[PDB]
Amino acid sequence: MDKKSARIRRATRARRKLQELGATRLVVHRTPRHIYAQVIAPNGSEVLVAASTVEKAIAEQLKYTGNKDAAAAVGKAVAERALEKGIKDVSFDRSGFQYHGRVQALADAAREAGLQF
Amino acid sequence: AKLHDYYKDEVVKKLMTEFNYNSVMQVPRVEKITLNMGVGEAIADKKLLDNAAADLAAISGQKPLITKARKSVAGFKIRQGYPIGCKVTLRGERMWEFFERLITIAVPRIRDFRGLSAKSFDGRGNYSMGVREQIIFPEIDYDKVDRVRGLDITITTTAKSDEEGRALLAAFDFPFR
Amino acid sequence: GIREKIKLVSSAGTGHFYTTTKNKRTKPEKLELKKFDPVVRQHVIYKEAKI
Amino acid sequence: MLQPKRTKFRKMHKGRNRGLAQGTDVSFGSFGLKAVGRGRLTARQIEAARRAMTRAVKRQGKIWIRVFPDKPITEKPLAVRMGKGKGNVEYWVALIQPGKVLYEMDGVPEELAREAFKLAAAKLPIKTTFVTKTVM
Amino acid sequence: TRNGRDSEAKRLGVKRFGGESVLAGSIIVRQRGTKFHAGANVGCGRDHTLFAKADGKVKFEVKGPKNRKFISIEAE
RNA sequence: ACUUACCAACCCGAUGCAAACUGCGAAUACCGGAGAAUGUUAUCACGGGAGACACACGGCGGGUGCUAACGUCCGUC
RNA sequence: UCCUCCUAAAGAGUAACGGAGGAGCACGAAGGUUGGCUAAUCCUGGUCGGACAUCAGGAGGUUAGUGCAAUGGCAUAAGCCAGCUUGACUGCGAGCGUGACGGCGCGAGCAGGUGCGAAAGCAGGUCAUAGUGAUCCGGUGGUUCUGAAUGGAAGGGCCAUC
RNA sequence: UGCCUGGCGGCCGUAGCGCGGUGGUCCCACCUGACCCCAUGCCGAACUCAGAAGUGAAACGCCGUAGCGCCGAUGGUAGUGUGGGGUCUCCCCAUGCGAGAGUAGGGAACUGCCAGGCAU
Ligand SMILES: [Mg+2]
Ligand SMILES: [Mg+2]
Ligand SMILES: [Mg+2]
Ligand SMILES: [Mg+2]
Ligand SMILES: [Mg+2]
Ligand SMILES: [Mg+2]
Ligand SMILES: [Mg+2]
Ligand SMILES: [Mg+2]
Ligand SMILES: [Mg+2]
Ligand SMILES: [Mg+2]
Ligand SMILES: [Mg+2]
Ligand SMILES: [Mg+2]
Ligand SMILES: [Mg+2]
Ligand SMILES: [Mg+2]
Ligand SMILES: [Mg+2]
Ligand SMILES: [Mg+2]
Ligand SMILES: [Mg+2]
Ligand SMILES: [Mg+2]
Ligand SMILES: [Mg+2]
Ligand SMILES: [Mg+2]
Ligand SMILES: [Mg+2]
Ligand SMILES: [Mg+2]
Repeated sequence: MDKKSARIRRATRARRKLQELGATRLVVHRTPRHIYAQVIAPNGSEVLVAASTVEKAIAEQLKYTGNKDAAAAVGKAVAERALEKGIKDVSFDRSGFQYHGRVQALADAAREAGLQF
Repeated sequence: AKLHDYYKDEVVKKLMTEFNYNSVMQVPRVEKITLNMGVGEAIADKKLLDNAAADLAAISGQKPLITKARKSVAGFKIRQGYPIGCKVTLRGERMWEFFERLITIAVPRIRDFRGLSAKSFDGRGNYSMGVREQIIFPEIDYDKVDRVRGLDITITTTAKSDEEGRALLAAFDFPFR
Repeated sequence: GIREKIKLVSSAGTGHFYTTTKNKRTKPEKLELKKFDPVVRQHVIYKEAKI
Repeated sequence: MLQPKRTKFRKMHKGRNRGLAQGTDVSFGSFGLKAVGRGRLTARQIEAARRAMTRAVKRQGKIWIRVFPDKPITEKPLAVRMGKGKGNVEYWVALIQPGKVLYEMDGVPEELAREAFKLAAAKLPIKTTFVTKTVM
Repeated sequence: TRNGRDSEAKRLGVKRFGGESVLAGSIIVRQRGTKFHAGANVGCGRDHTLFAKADGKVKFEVKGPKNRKFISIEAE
């Protein structure tokens, strides 16, 4: 299995469970250069809020978009953006990535900024 | 690391003009070097495996994985999960350091050496060879060896063909016919 | 057939016990497991003894 | 004499023999012998008929047998009462439905094939008829 | 050697069909494996019994890339 | 090491067979909702009284037997 | 006696000295959870090494695997590994299935307490379906019950277990 | 609004495979480095971290293409409920239902949310 098909397999179980639970998930996507965060509604097809390093307002304050400091910036931003829209309780979907390093920097910052999970 | 430099500084260049590749990312690369010992008779003397393992460890410079019987087969009287060999997968710095030791001094110390075969390619650019005696590696202390023992070498490549795989080794001055 | 009944006894003062089985050949030592003691209403260490 | 070399199971329900045949065209040879009636062909019958048609052509040309006796038939012997287990397998039949091409042939003149198939048909317990290859 | 044996029938099968209104907890199908899978408001027991987790109507569907069978429960 | 008019699995093309085969699949039957007409409640519950638990043939679908039996065993009328 | 398949007529059930097999156990991990992983078979190359051991690539795509019969499941694996572990928890249970009955099964949720996980969550044994013996009598431990004038005790009850 | 890309879903092969072509500013990918976080029953392959010298070779995406997969009528055929009938191991008639395979043919998916790059 190639890296990607392998990760999607790694992600399927947790997503079905969250789907079953009807949870609003904070979905993360990581790349060597960029990291992305999306709060998606239980229907699985609507993005309520989002943040990432490909948007200039965020990458502008960052040294390198593909590291842990950046991950902390993205996480903090989704949280804020999300809280301002009344969104508070979500579930973390690490999307087949280890709960670690960058993903965990993003998660920790998102919690820091009041997002509940 | 010296032979990784020689790959970059010298080999890439040679193969690009040899096969007229459009992208340098087509030039064949040594991907990994895998050493193996089919021990096989550790089933009677478990210690034969330990000494094979330690032979590889000292040859490769990294802890060997000991490989189990994938499948019982009554012909060699082996049950599934029986330890029956040991292996080491070399990459990066270690593979290159070994690759040189192999060419620069191990292989030359084969008895009445006349070169290695150039037809031992699998049909997709990967090369395989055996050594009969592990004492050709100077990491093995001739006085201490419990026993002379042999060893598989396979050089896995990103060449798609044997013609390409051969140019890659040839460019390192790999000894052939 | 060879598998014998044993009782795990509460390490608290209570005389509460769980009952289970054991292969005494392959596993000669004393089975020891945290379990819930309904008399002190807490999880406590339980230790094999004879049935 | 035809027989399955091995089978999953030794014995078989009686079952029934309704329907029209599959394999109703001459698909290999030039001529065919076709069942018009319904019934069971035993391995010995199939053999007797194969011999007859093969004498008739002096082992010239080529012959195909489209049927295969894969149904085991059991029987209870004399002086045994009912029950006490299903009988023992004694022989093998092919189930025949109207329309099955039984044998095919080619490499001989039509006149000789009709004769050979005539001799063979006299060995069979079901009425048959002579058929020919057809474009489409 | 000798035959002559069989086991008691286990009465597996669908207990409530499409459209049927059931109370939560009601067994909808007894099965040996997951021929049917648990969908929304339907649970899977240890013997792969599918049961209602909510009051409502039984609903069979076919879903996903493997064309699998799912039983769910619709509020009514 | 080389070869023989021998046998040859797998694979490709063509042709059939299966109660314990299915990449297909009815008619019916069965479960559930709603509605009219009809039907001496034909329904369910509790309670008083039982009898019965040797079945037969015929039709259809089958196992067994020989698609034998006024045979034998189930299903259904 | 029990389990699996067919007969069994596309819901359940359905007989014969009908056709085929299996159970009367195993496991403190082969249980729980988190995290990860992915077979068979064939072709080519490779010391000893052979049709078949272990190594590499390619085809293949679950035909493998599942402690064990068969059938149905299984990739989000139910298959395979490791870390931490004892939910193989105690009290209950809306609502159901299956039984003439005795019974047997499935079960979300509630209270207490626990393991694993960052968290959502998962765990009341094992992919599921065999692996079993009513009552009586008696043994062992526990006990706010009983205790033949009264206080005890014996014996009885109740709970656990043999 | 238009093209391009990434993410998350709907749908579950008319949607897949193959063959040919094609893309790197952006995105994606390979990639670079690895003491360290973290990892390998061996291996920085994978997981992971710090990056940006190189390349779209592979992968991925897009466009093309009926070798295959897939979908697929009409008509006939098979079966079958009810009623009737025959030469009753099997069939026929009336009525209703009506496959499977094959044939013609279709087919190189369709679609929503958010974000990024480019252009008018
Ligand atoms: Mg009554
Ligand atoms: Mg009686
Ligand atoms: Mg009777
Ligand atoms: Mg009767
Ligand atoms: Mg009679
Ligand atoms: Mg049935
Ligand atoms: Mg029926
Ligand atoms: Mg297991
Ligand atoms: Mg997991
Ligand atoms: Mg070989
Ligand atoms: Mg915790
Ligand atoms: Mg006493
Ligand atoms: Mg007294
Ligand atoms: Mg007294
Ligand atoms: Mg890398
Ligand atoms: Mg390319
Ligand atoms: Mg066309
Ligand atoms: Mg129609
Ligand atoms: Mg249809
Ligand atoms: Mg059709
Ligand atoms: Mg078709
Ligand atoms: Mg936009």
